[PDB]
Amino acid sequence: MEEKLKKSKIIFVVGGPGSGKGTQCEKIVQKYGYTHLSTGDLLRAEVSSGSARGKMLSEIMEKGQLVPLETVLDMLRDAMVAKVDTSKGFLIDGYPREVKQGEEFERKIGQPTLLLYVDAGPETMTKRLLKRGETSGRVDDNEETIKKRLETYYKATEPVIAFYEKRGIVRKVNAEGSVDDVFSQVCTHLDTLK
Repeated sequence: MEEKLKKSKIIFVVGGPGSGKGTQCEKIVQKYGYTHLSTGDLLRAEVSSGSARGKMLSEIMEKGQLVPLETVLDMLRDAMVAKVDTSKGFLIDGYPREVKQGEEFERKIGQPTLLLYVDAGPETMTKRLLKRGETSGRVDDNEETIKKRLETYYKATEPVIAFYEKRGIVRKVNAEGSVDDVFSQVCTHLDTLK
């Protein structure tokens, strides 16, 4: 299972909050048939579970503490193994988030074959974020999250990108345009896969 994983096709999809990285991922899975994994999607399902894991998390969260990187990575390992005999590839949404977190993933799971960098400029993600707030009921008064979420991304995230191009695996998509025209670009990179 060490090797079966290491040879698996792993694509990190990294980009700012509101860059449109989920929708892209959902078109990849429809096209390509890859396995699409979001951390907050695992987190959510863990919680619902009622696992002993699902509960340590719930409770550290409700204290409003930050979830620990090894449990997140554990969670992710399990889910990749569980699909490894059957899957075409793994699609990993918003991850890493911190350079050392991309370090932990290669050690404990496997190397990424590709890093999909969904690049959108600031007003594009902010907008997309304003609209997504209405869409969910989020009463928010403040641009303290938009503003702050963005800031933290450029701060922690944009340095994953630099770590990555050293290895020659990053491929950037301009994320302005339709979902179809951004996806058009994704196809390009996805095509040279394997």
